[PDB]
Amino acid sequence: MESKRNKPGKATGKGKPVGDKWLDDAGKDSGAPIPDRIADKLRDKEFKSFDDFRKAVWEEVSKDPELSKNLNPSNKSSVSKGYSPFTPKNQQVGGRKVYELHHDKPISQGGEVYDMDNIRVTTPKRHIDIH
Amino acid sequence: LKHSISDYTEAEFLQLVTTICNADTSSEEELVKLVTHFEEMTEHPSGSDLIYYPKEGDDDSPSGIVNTVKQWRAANGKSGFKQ
Repeated sequence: MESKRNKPGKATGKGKPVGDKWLDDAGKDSGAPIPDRIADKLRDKEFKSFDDFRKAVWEEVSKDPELSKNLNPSNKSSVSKGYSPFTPKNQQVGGRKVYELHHDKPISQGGEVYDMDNIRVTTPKRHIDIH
Repeated sequence: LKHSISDYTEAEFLQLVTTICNADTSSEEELVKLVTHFEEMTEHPSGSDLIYYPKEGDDDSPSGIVNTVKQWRAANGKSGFKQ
């Protein structure tokens, strides 16, 4: 019985409508929400760990014309492999150079691991500035 | 060989940039490592933006990126590629 984020579960939640500035929103407030489009594609699927869910989110973004049209060729190559895309330099911190997925209500405080309404996308700088 | 940009021939540096652009790695960690290495080698102010967030009208193909790095280092009094 260790690390809750590594136990399997099914993805749930509605996500929210987003536009062309979805990733720009990741550097503001509490970060950007999981897009409703992505939530429809992942809902009900079972994931072995949060990291596997993370990989599925980026792979779906790489196949979504609206959500990806905002990534250049090189970033598109990265998300196509399930990797998180790089943020602009001004939003990186140390070795943290890619967009991050975090839980709004922490898992250690009862937040659900695979509830997409409990997940936000943030840049490294924003996640740091928040805490 | 990978200590400074003067250790790289221009063809070798293009191979590095091409690998990054195509995300030709076996893990995200490997890609981040290469990007960090690219930043350290070029010493350019834009850092990884040269690869992922090009300026209006910049050639962001691997060859375009090498050219931007080449010109910038020359114009800023830095050593260039080997040979």
